[PDB]
Amino acid sequence: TRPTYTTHHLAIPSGVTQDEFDELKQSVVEFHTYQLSQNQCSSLLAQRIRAPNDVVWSIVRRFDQPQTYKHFIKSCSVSDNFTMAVGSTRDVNVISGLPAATSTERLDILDDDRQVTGFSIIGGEHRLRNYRSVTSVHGFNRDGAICTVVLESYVVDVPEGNTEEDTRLFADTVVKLNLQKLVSVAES
Amino acid sequence: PETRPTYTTHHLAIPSGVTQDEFDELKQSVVEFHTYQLSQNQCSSLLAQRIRAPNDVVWSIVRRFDQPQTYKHFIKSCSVSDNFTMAVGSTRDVNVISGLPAATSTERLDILDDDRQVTGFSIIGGEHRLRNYRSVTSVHGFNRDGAICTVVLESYVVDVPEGNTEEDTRLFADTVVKLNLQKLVSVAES
Repeated sequence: TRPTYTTHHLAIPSGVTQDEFDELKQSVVEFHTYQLSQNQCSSLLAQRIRAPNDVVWSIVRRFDQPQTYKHFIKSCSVSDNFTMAVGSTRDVNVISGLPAATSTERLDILDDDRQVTGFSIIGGEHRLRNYRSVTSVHGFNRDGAICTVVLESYVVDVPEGNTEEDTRLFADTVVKLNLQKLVSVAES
Repeated sequence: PETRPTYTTHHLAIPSGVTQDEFDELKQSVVEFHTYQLSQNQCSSLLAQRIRAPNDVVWSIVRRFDQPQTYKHFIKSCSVSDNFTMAVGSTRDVNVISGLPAATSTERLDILDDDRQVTGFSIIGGEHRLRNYRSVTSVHGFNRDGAICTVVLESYVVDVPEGNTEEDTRLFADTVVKLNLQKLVSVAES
């Protein structure tokens, strides 16, 4: 038997302490829970950042410029009438060593109060069919300075002829590397 | 009339991540070890990375032909034969993480130079993004403010697949090498 929903609040991701995670479990339940079809897989990743959470949020909120904190993006365009609002889209030109491929992504969540955003891939990425992702930002006061934790989760289809392990390993590696780039951009 | 190959000229362009004076010390090594024959369907690049570690330590990491996953991303596993020798001509089978079904890249050791700390390999089967990939890594120690500072140079030549542009192939291969050099920094520095 296979799961029908994720339970990421039960498994501590690498890169956070138990005391940090205890403070984040409610946010994982609220924003990082997915229903699962039998052909889907899902993961939750974390990254500590020595920077104020408002600064980190201003970076990951920039839906039109994902290349600032992600690798393997040649360019990203938005329409001439683009609005920073749920339902708007972006066209991402991905670096893959294959011919030019455009990934159309839709902004799903933009919550400035809780500092949560997310997107869905609606066309053009074949390795990651029906990819959907959520990023949340969390500030901690530690001895007079802000320490930020970013949580990033996704759900995605496992292509036919792939194993779940193969798909998860690929998607997890990309997210981990992108979170490392976010660290370099946000920290001073 | 005998044919006249075209060669790369990476000694003429300072790579990002080294200063003009650092690179000036490395140009001879680039001419000696990082020069490829170049056809119109190929592209080639030279990348650099400064590492705050002794060069013998860095060399012992990049010399480990059977364990590339220690300093490279996107490798699930790497196997060598039950009779493997650490010698030019030996091969390794690299299981690559790509989001495609399982794919093995067979790679051959081309250079293993312990005096100059240079190694290199060629992909001889199984990797289609990088057909006829050939790569060289060299390690260079500098005495800098009382400590050894190391520069690693990594270059490649590769075929551009039909339906790809040169820019796209180079952008992909360069990004992979750059990210791997960052992982090498993480492993070598203490």
